[PDB]
Amino acid sequence: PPAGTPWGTAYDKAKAALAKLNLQDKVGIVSGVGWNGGPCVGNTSPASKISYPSLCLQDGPLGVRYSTGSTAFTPGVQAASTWDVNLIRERGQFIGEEVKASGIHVILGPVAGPLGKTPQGGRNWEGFGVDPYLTGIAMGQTINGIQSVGVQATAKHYILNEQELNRETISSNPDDRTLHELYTWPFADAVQANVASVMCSYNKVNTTWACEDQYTLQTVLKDQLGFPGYVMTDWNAQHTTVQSANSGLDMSMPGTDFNGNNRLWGPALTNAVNSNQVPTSRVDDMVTRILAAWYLTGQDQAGYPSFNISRNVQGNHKTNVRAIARDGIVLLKNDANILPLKKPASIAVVGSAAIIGNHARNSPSCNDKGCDDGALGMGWGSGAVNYPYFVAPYDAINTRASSQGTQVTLSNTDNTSSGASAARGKDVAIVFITADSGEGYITVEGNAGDRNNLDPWHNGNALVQAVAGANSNVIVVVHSVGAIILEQILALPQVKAVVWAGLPSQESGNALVDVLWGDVSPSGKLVYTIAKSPNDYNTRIVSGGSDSFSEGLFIDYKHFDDANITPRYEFGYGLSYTKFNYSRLSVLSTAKSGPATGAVVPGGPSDLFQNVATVTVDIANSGQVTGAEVAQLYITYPSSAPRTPPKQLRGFAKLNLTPGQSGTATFNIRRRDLSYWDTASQKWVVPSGSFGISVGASSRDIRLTSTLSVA
Ligand SMILES: *[C@@H]1O[C@H](CO)[C@@H](O[C@@H]2O[C@H](CO)[C@@H](O[C@@H]3O[C@H](CO[C@H]4O[C@H](CO[C@H]5O[C@H](CO)[C@@H](O)[C@H](O)[C@@H]5O)[C@@H](O)[C@H](O[C@H]5O[C@H](CO)[C@@H](O)[C@H](O)[C@@H]5O)[C@@H]4O)[C@@H](O)[C@H](O[C@H]4O[C@H](CO)[C@@H](O)[C@H](O)[C@@H]4O[C@H]4O[C@H](CO)[C@@H](O)[C@H](O)[C@@H]4O)[C@@H]3O)[C@H](O)[C@H]2NC(C)=O)[C@H](O)[C@H]1NC(C)=O
Ligand SMILES: *[C@@H]1O[C@H](CO)[C@@H](O)[C@H](O)[C@H]1NC(C)=O
Ligand SMILES: OC[C@H]1O[C@@H](O)[C@H](O)[C@@H](O)[C@@H]1O
Repeated sequence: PPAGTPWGTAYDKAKAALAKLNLQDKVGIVSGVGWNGGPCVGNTSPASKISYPSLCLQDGPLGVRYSTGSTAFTPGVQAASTWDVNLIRERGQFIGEEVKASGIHVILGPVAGPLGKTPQGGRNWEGFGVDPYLTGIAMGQTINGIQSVGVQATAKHYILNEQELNRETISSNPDDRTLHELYTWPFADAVQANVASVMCSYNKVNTTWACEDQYTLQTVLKDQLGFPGYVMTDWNAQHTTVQSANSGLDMSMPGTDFNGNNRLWGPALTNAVNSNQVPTSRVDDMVTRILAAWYLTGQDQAGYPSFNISRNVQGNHKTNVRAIARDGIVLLKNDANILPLKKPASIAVVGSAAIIGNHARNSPSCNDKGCDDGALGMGWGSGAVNYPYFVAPYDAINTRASSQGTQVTLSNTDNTSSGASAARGKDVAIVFITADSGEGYITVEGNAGDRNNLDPWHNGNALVQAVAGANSNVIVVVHSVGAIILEQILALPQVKAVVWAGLPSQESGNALVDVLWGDVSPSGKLVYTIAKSPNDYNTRIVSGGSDSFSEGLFIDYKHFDDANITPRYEFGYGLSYTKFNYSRLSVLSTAKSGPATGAVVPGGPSDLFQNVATVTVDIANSGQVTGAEVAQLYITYPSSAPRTPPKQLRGFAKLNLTPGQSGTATFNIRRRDLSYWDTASQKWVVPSGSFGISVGASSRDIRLTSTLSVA
């Protein structure tokens, strides 16, 4: 790592601190005390000689876990659905503040793995959607936000943990280009934003456990992407004392298995070094990397608060949760201006997802959010936290509707008769369906982490059907961990509006009325494809020992485009209460063909992240109300290049505009954004020829097109 740069400075302090330490101090730095051995989710032994504390590591990606005075931030997937980097950075900042104040050094997040290739994947919601570019930017933005507050971030999970089923035994075996150009891409962005830490995943990669694999840890992440920080195991994801240490692993978390066995480091590592099974330079390096993180985030300095998880650290962070839950809502359908609602006489609200249930209550049965009872705000597993409060859709609708004279009828179960009765007669009927998933150690309603199917939960399809048979103007509201097939719902001519609310967390109700009554126009867009049929997707949750990743670069919309399948709603699709005009598309480039030539800095060869071209378009609010548009750039590579997905998202801007108001969206093209991983030459290459430039409101709603040349 070069000097003058943040990492370089930290390594100097890290090398200097290493001198004062014995082997006993070193292995205590790298060895977890055990499963629940300390007061945090993770803990290591302190080194008092350098005033290095017992390192406190905690879940997770959306806030402080097991805390009684904490904010439950929206899942990453909601943040990405805003398409708003400012809200994304803020979210990471706000998480970081609560982590410092609660006395935790390392937050175990955010998530780039799984990327999310299979809609049934139980953990995708924790991430940033299916596109490596968007997810990449969001990793960058989030990590800056988190670490600028003085807390350590963890890029997670490295790598290819794209399903929950047999995650601890299944092998992920993609070809080299798929590995570099798709799944690693977002991880580069993380390394480049100077991420403190990287978590290696539970799965195997080409038959080798991820936390024991020389090639992914050493050659690719550490060497090729120039990651100066440290790699920790997922909880009990280490299988060896010796092999893991030599491969590139830096930290054994949490130290033991749940029963307190399989202690492969610590005393065993003290043995291994003595026999020179593990050299000394290797153990020095781990401790270097670990301490350099502690120095990068300035956690040595001043009075870092002590671990107190009952501290009220919320503040006014709910504003970020409000904004993201609200601006992350996608409007899928809206016929005959049914929406926004403008003071109707009566409203029917139908569904168990409409009201407070066990999920929103932090119920003792519903541990780790391991249930889909009542209103839904997130998935389950390690990436869930407790709700400090929860605003149920019904309650927020009730207050607002009542205030303006509207009467409300509630049918708060999923019963079809009650649903239809409540609907019949009323001016509109709003019905609430869900779908849930999570980490694959909790089975909820038969779903062992990953979803069994892509249908609504609790017979949501029948409920919509029942209500539609009793009312002409139906609004369907979905809160979901991922794509749900919507063809049955859409077949009902009575269904006039669908609202893809996503995962809103604690501010569910408010965000929704924000959009429903049109205090804000919806501006969210999809970060994954909603298909007409489950069959149209090209990936499966794999039940055998191996996923060959043979689909390669072609996942979600890249498959849909290439095979010419028409989705119901495409990636980057989203409606608005107003509309927008695109004009004056311009393209400027100085990009040159050939391999990346810069030396390796955090993120890879130095030129890869530097801008080489710029694309411009003017967006004008041609509607009658204020609203934000997410203008998107898609790139088609030249015909000289190998088989590459036809369109590839390479930029996005969001512009908020009053009626008649115009603005310029600017897309900065980094070198990588025109590159592909040439496997033969083992380098990132920009191809020569003519690139296609597609600019529009989605991956499919292209409005203007042009070209970009390479010599
Ligand atoms: C899981 O396993 C898979 C499968 O192994 C992993 O992918 C593999 O990753 C490694 C890197 O670790 C790559 O190795 C590199 O290979 C290139 C050459 O690549 C070409 O040949 C490949 C093998 O071809 C054999 O088989 C064909 C028939 O199929 C026969 O005709 C041949 O005779 C061979 O027997 C072939 O697989 C490649 O095709 C792939 O890529 C092309 C596009 O390039 C696609 O069209 C295909 O679809 C396909 O995916 C390809 O044609 C070597 O050049 C590399 O060695 C160089 O670089 C090293 C590092 O710098 C260095 O040590 C060497 O010295 C060497 O450098 C030499 O060359 C330089 C540049 O030319 C010179 O500058 C220098 O002077 C020197 O002379 C390297 O060995 C594999 O290609 C790759 N395989 C695939 C299929 O992708 C995957 O990573 C694993 N996944 C995990 C762990 O998650
Ligand atoms: C933890 O925080 C609470 C504030 O609610 C305080 O009463 C208590 O003293 C703190 N305990 C420790 C050990 O810091
Ligand atoms: O709770 C600590 C860890 O638990 C594991 O089961 C999960 O896979 C990780 O995402 C999490 O960080």
